[PDB]
Amino acid sequence: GLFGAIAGFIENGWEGLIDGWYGFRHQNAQGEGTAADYKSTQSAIDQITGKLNRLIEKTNQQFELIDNEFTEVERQIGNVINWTRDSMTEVWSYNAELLVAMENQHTIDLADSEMNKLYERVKRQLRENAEEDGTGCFEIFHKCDDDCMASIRNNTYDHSKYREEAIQNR
Amino acid sequence: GLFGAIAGFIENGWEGLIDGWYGFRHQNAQGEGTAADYKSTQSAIDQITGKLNRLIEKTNQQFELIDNEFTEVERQIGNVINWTRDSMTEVWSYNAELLVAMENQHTIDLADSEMNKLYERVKRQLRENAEEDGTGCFEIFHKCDDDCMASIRNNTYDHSKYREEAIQN
Amino acid sequence: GLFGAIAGFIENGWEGLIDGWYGFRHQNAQGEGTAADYKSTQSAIDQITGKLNRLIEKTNQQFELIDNEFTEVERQIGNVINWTRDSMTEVWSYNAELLVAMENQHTIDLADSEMNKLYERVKRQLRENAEEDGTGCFEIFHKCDDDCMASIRNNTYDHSKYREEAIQNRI
Amino acid sequence: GDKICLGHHAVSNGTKVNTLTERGVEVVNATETVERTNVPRICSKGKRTVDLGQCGLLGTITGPPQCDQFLEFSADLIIERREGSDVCYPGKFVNEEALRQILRESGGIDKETMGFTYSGIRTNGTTSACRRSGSSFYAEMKWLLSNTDNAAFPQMTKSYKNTRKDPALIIWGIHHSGSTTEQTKLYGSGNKLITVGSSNYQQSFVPSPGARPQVNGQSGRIDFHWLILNPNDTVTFSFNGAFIAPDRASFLRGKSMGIQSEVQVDANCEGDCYHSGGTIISNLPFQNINSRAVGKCPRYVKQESLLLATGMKNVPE
Amino acid sequence: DKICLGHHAVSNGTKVNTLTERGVEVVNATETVERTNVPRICSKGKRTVDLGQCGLLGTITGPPQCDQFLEFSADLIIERREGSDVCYPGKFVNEEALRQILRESGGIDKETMGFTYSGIRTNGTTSACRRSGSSFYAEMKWLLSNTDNAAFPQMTKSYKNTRKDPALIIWGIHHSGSTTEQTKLYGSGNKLITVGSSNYQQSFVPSPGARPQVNGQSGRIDFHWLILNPNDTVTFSFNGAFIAPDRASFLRGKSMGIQSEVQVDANCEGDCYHSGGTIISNLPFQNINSRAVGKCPRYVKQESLLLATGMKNVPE
Amino acid sequence: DKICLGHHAVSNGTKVNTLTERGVEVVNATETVERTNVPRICSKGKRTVDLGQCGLLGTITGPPQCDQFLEFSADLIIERREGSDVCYPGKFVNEEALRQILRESGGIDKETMGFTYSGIRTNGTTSACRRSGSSFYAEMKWLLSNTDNAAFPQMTKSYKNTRKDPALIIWGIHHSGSTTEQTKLYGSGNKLITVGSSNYQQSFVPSPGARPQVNGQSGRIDFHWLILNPNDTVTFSFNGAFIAPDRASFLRGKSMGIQSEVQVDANCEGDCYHSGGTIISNLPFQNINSRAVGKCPRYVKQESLLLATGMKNVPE
Ligand SMILES: *[C@@H]1O[C@H](CO)[C@@H](O)[C@H](O)[C@H]1NC(C)=O
Ligand SMILES: *[C@@H]1O[C@H](CO)[C@@H](O)[C@H](O)[C@H]1NC(C)=O
Ligand SMILES: *[C@@H]1O[C@H](CO)[C@@H](O)[C@H](O)[C@H]1NC(C)=O
Ligand SMILES: *[C@@H]1O[C@H](CO)[C@@H](O)[C@H](O)[C@H]1NC(C)=O
Ligand SMILES: *[C@@H]1O[C@H](CO)[C@@H](O)[C@H](O)[C@H]1NC(C)=O
Ligand SMILES: *[C@@H]1O[C@H](CO)[C@@H](O)[C@H](O)[C@H]1NC(C)=O
Ligand SMILES: *[C@@H]1O[C@H](CO)[C@@H](O)[C@H](O)[C@H]1NC(C)=O
Ligand SMILES: *[C@@H]1O[C@H](CO)[C@@H](O)[C@H](O)[C@H]1NC(C)=O
Ligand SMILES: *[C@@H]1O[C@H](CO)[C@@H](O)[C@H](O)[C@H]1NC(C)=O
Ligand SMILES: *[C@@H]1O[C@H](CO)[C@@H](O)[C@H](O)[C@H]1NC(C)=O
Ligand SMILES: *[C@@H]1O[C@H](CO)[C@@H](O)[C@H](O)[C@H]1NC(C)=O
Ligand SMILES: *[C@@H]1O[C@H](CO)[C@@H](O)[C@H](O)[C@H]1NC(C)=O
Repeated sequence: GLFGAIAGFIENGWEGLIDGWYGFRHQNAQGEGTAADYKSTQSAIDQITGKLNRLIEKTNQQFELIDNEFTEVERQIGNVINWTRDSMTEVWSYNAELLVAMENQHTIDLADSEMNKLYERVKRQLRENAEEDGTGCFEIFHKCDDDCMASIRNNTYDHSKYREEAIQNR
Repeated sequence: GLFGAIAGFIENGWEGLIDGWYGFRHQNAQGEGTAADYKSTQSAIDQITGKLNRLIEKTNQQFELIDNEFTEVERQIGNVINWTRDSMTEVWSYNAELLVAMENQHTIDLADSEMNKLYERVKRQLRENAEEDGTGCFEIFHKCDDDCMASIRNNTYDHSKYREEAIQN
Repeated sequence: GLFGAIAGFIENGWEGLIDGWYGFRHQNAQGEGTAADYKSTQSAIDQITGKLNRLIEKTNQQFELIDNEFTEVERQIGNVINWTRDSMTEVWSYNAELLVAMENQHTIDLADSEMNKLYERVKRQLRENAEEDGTGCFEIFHKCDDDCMASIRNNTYDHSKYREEAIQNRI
Repeated sequence: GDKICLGHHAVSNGTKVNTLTERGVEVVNATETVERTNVPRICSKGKRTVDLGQCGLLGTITGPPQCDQFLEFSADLIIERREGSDVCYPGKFVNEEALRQILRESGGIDKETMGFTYSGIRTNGTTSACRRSGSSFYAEMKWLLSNTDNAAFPQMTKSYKNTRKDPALIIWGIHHSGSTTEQTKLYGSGNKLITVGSSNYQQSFVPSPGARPQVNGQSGRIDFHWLILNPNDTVTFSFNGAFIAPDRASFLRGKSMGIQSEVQVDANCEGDCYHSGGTIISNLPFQNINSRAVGKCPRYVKQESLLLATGMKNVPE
Repeated sequence: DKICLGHHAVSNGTKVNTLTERGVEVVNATETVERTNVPRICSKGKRTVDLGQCGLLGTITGPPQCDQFLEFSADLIIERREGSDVCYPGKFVNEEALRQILRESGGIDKETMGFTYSGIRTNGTTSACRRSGSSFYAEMKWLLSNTDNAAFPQMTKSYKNTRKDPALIIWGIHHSGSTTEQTKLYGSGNKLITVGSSNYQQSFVPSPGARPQVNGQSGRIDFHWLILNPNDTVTFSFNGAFIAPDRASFLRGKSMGIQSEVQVDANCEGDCYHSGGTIISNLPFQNINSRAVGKCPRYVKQESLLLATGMKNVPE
Repeated sequence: DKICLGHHAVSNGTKVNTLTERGVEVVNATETVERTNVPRICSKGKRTVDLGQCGLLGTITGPPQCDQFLEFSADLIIERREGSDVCYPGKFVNEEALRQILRESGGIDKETMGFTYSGIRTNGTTSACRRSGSSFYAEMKWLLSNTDNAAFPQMTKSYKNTRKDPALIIWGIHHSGSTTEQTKLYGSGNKLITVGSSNYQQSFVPSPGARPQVNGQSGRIDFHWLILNPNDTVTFSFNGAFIAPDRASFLRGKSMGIQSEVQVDANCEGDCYHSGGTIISNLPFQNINSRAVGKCPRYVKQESLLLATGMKNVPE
């Protein structure tokens, strides 16, 4: 949903990609290929584990019996105890279902968001030497070889070094 | 707020548009006009009703009387009962006000978001044959007739078919 | 996190800027300079105070003693009272820690969001007369003097008045 | 030249709501979340209902004239009334509310003779506080006397085994006469002991004659007592006067739900959330009608109102 | 030449928790859990009564400590550790129920039962209840027999509640140290004491025997109490060992009761109280005292929970 | 030639709920509600005492079943369904209050009351408490009269609590099957038994008559208890029908009490217990047993609530 990329302007995911959460697929002279982006992948993962540690923890709060399975306590106090216990079951089931729904919405959205951020950074590396396809593709208006491709991937790519050339073809 | 469009770079809404939540207004040779986008509109609506179904449901949890309106129970136990009942009233009123505020923030933001997504997709259909006005308008750098306009609307519009022409201007 | 700007494509913040939350730094012929944006800054602040008013308020709910610190009540009822009180302590500590974490995620994200919105509006003022650097900078493809700079800042800047000139230099 | 512009809807009259961040923001449409509307009837459609009217739930067990038509009732839903009374000759039950809570959820009761049998006394002691046509008495109970005034009361033991699969509700009464001299005319003389045991329950009773203000023209009182006898367990009653013996034992039929109400039954509407002023029919998560409602109910809250947005921000010109 | 936007920062941020990360640094934050107590009972603007040595329940029976409190009036009632309900040793039955009623009564208004006596003594006193020399519970009457070992002649006394509200009726059973003492006092044979209304049936026999002595006494008084409804009558059948109510009590209005160990202070206001003082605060939560009563922030376990009031803090 | 970014997917996702939609498919999820019980009492590292046949309250009076538990010591106490408090038939008053005190006492330490007797028998026994042949409650003394129908001569006995902590004092009222049996035992006339401290006043008369027989007995013992404060004294005035305490009890420290139907196991550890075992888990919630005690995940209604731990799953 929220950031409009995953299950958005990207058609679908890649069963192919078993190496990370987000990646690049390239198409040049020397063939096709793919690879995982570590920085974005790590940021999603680190954030999700953040959630997990917050939820799998330790009550240090002891409770004891107020009640008795073997010799029932007196009815009046019995029924006050059960009514209280049932009210708390109502509270905790409500909290639990709500927490999980809430966190799930956010998990999904922060994953979508992380993909969108990765897109953005690349669009920006390629100032003017490419166009947005619209399906999550960058059409490169020059030739760019495997080595050049990896220069985008590993964030050391000079744009004004194909500028004259690429601006020409657009 | 969040996505910066509704009550953002769009000035205001359209009382005119009674046909959906989001739409297009066009201006060409043959006059003005408007129309609703079903896909985005449906996505907002479907999500909101999602929320609603989740909140209008069914406790199957029975409670009974522990208490007595016609012949008061004994005071001590009476006051423990009232104190407990008042604590739960405190809990549920807090939950309720918080739920509704939370959901409202999100509802508003997902509507803003859906508008922003619609903008995006069109900017992208028109790669290079238009400029962002900045008030939510797309200035088309060629002539585009009613028929062409509807080609944008219904997402079957070839950009490189006005590219030579538009890049020129 | 969410909008990708603060602690994102912007490297870091400005200890220099003591005048608002968001600002402009410019570089032209006549030197360097900076200044705060009131509209965006106000919008962040107004929203945060919104939160605060909602949380610092007034229970009008009275409770009384059901219990006795000087002459202990009877044990059975004593223990039912303590168990109930401890259950409520469990509920409110959980609510409290959750509320604060939740609000904090949102506070941080709406501040990130506000910066991103400011960026956007300027990119759009400058249609074609500039390029996105990528580090939060706008490379202006003409000369623009202090006076012109302030025209961007105060949102009254005509783009097609440097269009011919600027489009030229992108070749 | 010529252009395309996207936008969104609006309306001249929006509804305003609260967010995390702002109070009173206007949205295109909203919906209520807290129920305010009560139905001033007990919506009882589809349910086996028993409205006790004048009979008190506890009188269901001892049998004063008001309750004659309710000695063996059967119900999914039980309704207690303000007018209802447990009693004809003045008295109280011990642990009376515990008892009411048991009876409210019993699905009704099924009586069965204790099979007590008597010699050396009278059985037929009655009173003008319990009128059928003329002086009568608790239908399920026996007013145990001595042969005529102020004859001696000869030490008795009576026992009842619970031979059924479920637990029994056993009941009985202690009589406190207006005078000591009245205690005499009735059950003879000397002080009086009444003990009661099972495998589960030990307790003991002495009468307490003396003036009380009169209530249905009576200065005397009956103390009613009860216990739950387990299957195969035996109760025994050692006594020497002042005792009101159970004629029949009670068994619980199944399951039900008890309410206290001030309004009329109505078999035309259905619901599961009840309070003394009616039924709360609603899908909503919360209600502000009555914090003591029982059944299957939306959660009671303090607020009159909490609007949930069901549309976008409303931005007009 | 270029234009660049950015945001602020500071050298020293405050760190907080999010859903997603623990200890992230933000420009500014604020506390949410109150830790600061005022060690006084902030009582400004409120009609206050500090019982000191008088026990709340003593307010009703009237031992010397309580003479100045037999008819008090308050918005706010303060009970002290030093306070005692009693001069001649004994207890109240359902004593805490009673305290809970009295704490919220806004005070009490006394009124004679109009009991009148013949064939006995009325003036029985004791050195545990000293005014100057031996006296007794001010609201109560120690009912004797004419002198040593005389018989105690069966009595009935009744009181109708002729007022618009319910009445607080109280009375006492005396358990003498000996059976032979029970004798010197109220004559001989075993003794019965019954009590009824339209609402309430119950009954009492005395229990003489040795208790350890408390203010130099081996005997005890059992105090009992009931709520008499408007137009209902209570009656007292008794034959000795009985401590009769001289006056009935009526509740004045509404109030709030606390138990405290600290001084009153009319210079500060609050509505959240506990035994170590007042919690003055706007904040939603507190970690000072889970037993606080009044109108209070919710008690929580955490010492601290910071709410962010600024953006992420990113320095160089 | 072009560059395209994307994200992962899998053929088989797990579906979860969100605020907005029910059953949406994500790459990976994890459970949040614990369903797995260990059917043993995981007691590793903890001083454990399994009462088996002894009832907790029997720990204090001393019937044959409890002889090995008269002075136990524990961090963890386990009560069994088979357990019984009693040999000669009877009950404790405020019995559950007592159980709750004993469950958290860390055990008990006994000490003689030092009562000493003349003018009576001390050795009254019964075939319901068999050691080898007729005996009695180990901690208690069946107080008689010299032989059949002799008179029972009015007694007083007192015990001061000279220790730093409060004492648990216990005692018994005997209700004989007949009035004529009450006679053969403690002589004749009606009988009084009083009990006081600085803190506690109350009083007792026996109630002879037929009960159904239980371990071949129509009689009963009523057990009573009170907590005697340091320096305070309890005294016992009585004239027959009385079952005297031989020893007083003191609480050792701190513990936790459970009721269970399963075996001890020193090979596994946990802190959340219920009658069918131990809930070992990190998770916030559980659907195993709403009456679990200890340090436990919160009980909820739902069998299951999946937490997303990956992105939305979009295949072809
Ligand atoms: C209270 O709850 C338990 C189930 O948790 C039930 O078995 C028991 O009978 C209930 N007590 C009463 C008095 O209804
Ligand atoms: C408990 O609250 C009700 C209102 O719900 C009130 O009318 C009643 O008197 C209160 N009970 C006691 C024991 O004060
Ligand atoms: C209940 O809690 C208080 C502390 O809040 C404790 O000191 C007291 O003894 C407890 N009550 C019982 C009956 O154990
Ligand atoms: C307003 O809200 C309700 C609930 O969503 C809906 O049924 C109704 O259509 C809405 N009103 C309008 C005018 O859309
Ligand atoms: C009641 O029964 C006795 C015999 O038990 C009988 O003689 C008498 O006539 C009956 N009394 C009344 C008032 O019917
Ligand atoms: C009661 O005892 C009888 C023996 O006659 C036996 O058949 C039956 O199973 C027992 N009933 C119950 C409910 O335990
Ligand atoms: C920090 O937080 C509080 C609450 O907003 C505020 O009153 C104060 O101005 C802030 N401090 C600074 C230095 O901005
Ligand atoms: C108390 O009253 C009696 C007579 O009513 C009187 O004679 C006596 O002097 C008084 N007793 C005391 C101790 O003052
Ligand atoms: C009490 O009785 C009197 C008759 O003198 C009457 O005037 C008053 O209304 C009664 N009070 C009530 C509550 O009925
Ligand atoms: C699915 O969930 C658990 C919890 O995060 C995790 O340990 C495991 O890696 C996940 N499975 C896969 C295949 O990643
Ligand atoms: C019990 O004690 C008495 C003396 O107190 C003694 O004479 C008698 O033999 C003892 N009885 C038994 C059965 O041991
Ligand atoms: C108890 O009394 C003794 C006097 O022998 C004293 O030393 C001790 O401190 C006292 N302690 C308390 C708490 O009463």
